[PDB]
Amino acid sequence: GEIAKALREIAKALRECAWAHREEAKALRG
Amino acid sequence: GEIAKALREIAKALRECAWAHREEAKALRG
Amino acid sequence: GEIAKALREIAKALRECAWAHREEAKALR
Amino acid sequence: GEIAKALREIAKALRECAWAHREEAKALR
Amino acid sequence: GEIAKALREIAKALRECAWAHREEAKALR
Amino acid sequence: GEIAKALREIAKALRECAWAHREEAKALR
Amino acid sequence: GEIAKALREIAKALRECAWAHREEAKALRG
Repeated sequence: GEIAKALREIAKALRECAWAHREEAKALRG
Repeated sequence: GEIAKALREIAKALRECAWAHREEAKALRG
Repeated sequence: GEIAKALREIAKALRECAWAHREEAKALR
Repeated sequence: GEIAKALREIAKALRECAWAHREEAKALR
Repeated sequence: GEIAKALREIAKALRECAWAHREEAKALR
Repeated sequence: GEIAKALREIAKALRECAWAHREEAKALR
Repeated sequence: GEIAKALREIAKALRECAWAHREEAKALRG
C-alpha cells in the first residue's frame, strides 16, 4: 500500500539520521 | 492519496535532517 | 483533509529542524 | 478529529524542537 | 481512542526531546 | 490494536532519545 | 498488517537514533 510504503520511507530516512548521528559521535571522540 | 503524499513529505524532511547531521559530523572533524 | 494537513504540518516542522541543524553545522565550522 | 488534533500536537512539539535547535546554533557561536 | 492516545504520547515524548535540546543549548552557553 | 501498539513503540523510542539527549547535555557541562 | 509493520520499523529506526545519541553523550564526556 501507498501509506505503508511512505511509512517505510520515513523509517529509512530515520535510519539515515541514525547513521549520521553515529558519525557525529565518532568525529567527537577523535 | 493526500495522506500518503504527506507522509512522503515527512520522509523528505527527515532526509534533509540526516544530510544536515552528516554535515555536522563533517564539521566536527575539521 | 484534516489528517493530511496535520501531517504536512509535521513535515514543515521537520524542515524547520533541518534548517536549524544546518545552522549548527555552519556554527561548528 | 482527535487523530488530526494529536498529529497537530506532534507538529507543535517538533516546532519546539526546532526552536531549541536554533538556540543551539546561536550558542555554538 | 487508542490511536489518538498513542499519537499524544508521541507528542509528549517530543516535548521531552525539546526540553533536552534547550538544556544542551544552555550548557553550550 | 496493532497500530496503536506500534505508535506506542514509537513514543517509547522517542523517550529513549530524550534520555540520551539529556545525557549529552550533562556530558557537555 | 503492513501499516503496523511499517510503524514498528519507524520505532526500530528511532531506537537506532537513541543508541547513536547515547554514544555521542559518552564521547562528550570522553
